[PDB]
Amino acid sequence: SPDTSVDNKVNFSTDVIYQIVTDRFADGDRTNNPAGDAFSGDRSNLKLYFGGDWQGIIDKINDGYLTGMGVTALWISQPVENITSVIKYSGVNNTSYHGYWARDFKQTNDAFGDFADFQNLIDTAHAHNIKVVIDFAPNHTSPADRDNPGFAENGALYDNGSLLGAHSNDTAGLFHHNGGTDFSTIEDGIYKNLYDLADINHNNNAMDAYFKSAIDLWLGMGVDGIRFDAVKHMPFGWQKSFVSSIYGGDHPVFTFGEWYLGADQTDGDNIKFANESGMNLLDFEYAQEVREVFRDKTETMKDLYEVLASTESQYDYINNMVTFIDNHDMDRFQVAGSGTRATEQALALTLTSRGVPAIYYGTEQYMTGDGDPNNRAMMTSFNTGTTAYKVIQALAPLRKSNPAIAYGTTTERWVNNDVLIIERKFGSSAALVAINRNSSAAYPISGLLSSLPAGTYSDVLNGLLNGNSITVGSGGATTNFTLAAGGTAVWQYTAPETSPAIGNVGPTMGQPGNIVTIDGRGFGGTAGTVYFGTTVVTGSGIVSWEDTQIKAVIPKVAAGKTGVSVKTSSGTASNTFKSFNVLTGDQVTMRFLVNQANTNYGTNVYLVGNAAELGSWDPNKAIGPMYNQVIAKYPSWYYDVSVPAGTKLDFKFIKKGGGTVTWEGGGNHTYTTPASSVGTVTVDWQN
Ligand SMILES: [Ca+2]
Ligand SMILES: [Ca+2]
Repeated sequence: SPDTSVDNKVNFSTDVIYQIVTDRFADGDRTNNPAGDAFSGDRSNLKLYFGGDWQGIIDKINDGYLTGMGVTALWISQPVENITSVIKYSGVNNTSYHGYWARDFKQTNDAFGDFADFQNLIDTAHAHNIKVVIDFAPNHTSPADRDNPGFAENGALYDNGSLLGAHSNDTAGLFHHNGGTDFSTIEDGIYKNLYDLADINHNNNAMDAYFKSAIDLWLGMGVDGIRFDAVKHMPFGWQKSFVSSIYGGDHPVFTFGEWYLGADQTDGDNIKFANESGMNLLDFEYAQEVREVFRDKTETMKDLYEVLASTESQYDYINNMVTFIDNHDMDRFQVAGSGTRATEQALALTLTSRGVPAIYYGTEQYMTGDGDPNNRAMMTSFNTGTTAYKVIQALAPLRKSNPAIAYGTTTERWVNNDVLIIERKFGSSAALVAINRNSSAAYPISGLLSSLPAGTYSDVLNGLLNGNSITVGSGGATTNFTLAAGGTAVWQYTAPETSPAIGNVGPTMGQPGNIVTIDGRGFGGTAGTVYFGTTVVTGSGIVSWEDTQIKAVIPKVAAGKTGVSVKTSSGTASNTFKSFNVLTGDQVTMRFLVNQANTNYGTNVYLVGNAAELGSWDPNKAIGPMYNQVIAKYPSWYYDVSVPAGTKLDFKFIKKGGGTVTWEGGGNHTYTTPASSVGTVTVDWQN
């Protein structure tokens, strides 16, 4: 019922995610272990199955390891049936232990368990107030060789046990046949194969229907979240259409993808994805920077806040960024032979910072290992006594109890090369966090100011990371203190809120009729009003209303970005959740093709149209730069776009380059979209 409930599938910023590589966590059932060349009994080959399964996860929930840590969500390997063949990559036998080589998206990987096992995991987690997130990888099936049907399992796709097709002799046209990508461009990485993985053709409506059917199965079993694999390698438009159908369905859930960024790197396409796909993202800008600051010491605390400020400017849904200090695709945070304070401080920052914190299994056991697959070693121990375990145990529950932590703004109160003091603020609640990364020097903190009410505040960590108590004056001035070497402390104030405050709205995108979840404080007990822009939602439009959460039906309002606000029963107004994307209606994915659109170097073709999904005639929101190498060749251009179903579209193409915009001549192109199917529309550039 409240915002913090395990029942809240759609919003995760009050949660702490624990990321499990299922095969490498705990073998709770040896009877489902693979055997022979596919299994590593002595764990000498990290590319074979070790035997970790869902029973193992269930066991660590029941025996208190996970629950005692204070984690409230598990993010697990893709649960679906994978290939069972052993593949000799680079002189070494490899398996599907990682779950990414699907063969049937409607069946389980029997190494992990059967469907009853999976239901048991869902129910056991939910009973313990833990949400479950699954990897889902609709980009591809499994390895295939163009010139050898006998390689691996030839990327074969089954549908509840019956053959849909394989990569060789792909008679139903389920796969792309453009070779492998060189990752040179996003287009190249989308419509060519990811390494040798048979690449799903989502412009084939058989595949659109198949994957919508598949995900509904898993959501019907009670899955609370989806982590999409390889979002950079599928069309933006197909994924936007895909998640909109989830949001319009019976089980809206939290979704996020992995779009990798290196250290010191920003990517505009990454930002557009997170802001406009309807899907959120792992926060690699955060992750890489925190590693630079604490692990490698290659950036200062001043650099750190600069990144926090810039992400704030870049991303529209800041409370949805999934933060972390490492994961399955990075070198382990802990460097072997190094101290543990770096880990403990990085964890404390992540747990108290904006977004959705995710912790990679074994981080709290200081597990080491550089590169794949060394970063995916078996869980080394279940010792509940490590400092890192205790850090998580102390801080993770604050995400549930202190709305400033879960939802609040972020403010810099103090900075030095080695010292950062951050303040979170939401309504009357606040949290103040101080970190000194220097293990050899303490720092006097003088003249520090805070939004904390006057009083004495003890460290939530109780000095575990050498923190201290503080005294706050009636003007907000913090009495001078010394922040100890390696110091980390958290001071907090939680108040009863009298004025309505919106902390998050999920999903961030929806067509009229979708049910959205509005989380926060001070909504009151009796139903008030919800607003999309100035459009009122009342009575039957209100699904439910309590003080920390409202569920509302998206009204028939004009499509486009708008602000969501509320008004209590006594007429008190709230803040606004900005940039909610109202869709025109149910979506389909449409491939747009334009022919004979020649351009000069530096000029690209874009798509614009009257629908909001087509940028509403705004050349600055034109869709593109369009693609012109793989699916179709220059001077033809193409793009796959999420557009309203059963709807007449008016559109034109434009050429943009060097600050000048040239529009197509003649009248608008017109096209009425399919009612439910993906489709293709092909037109000629009008001179
Ligand atoms: Ca097992
Ligand atoms: Ca692809």
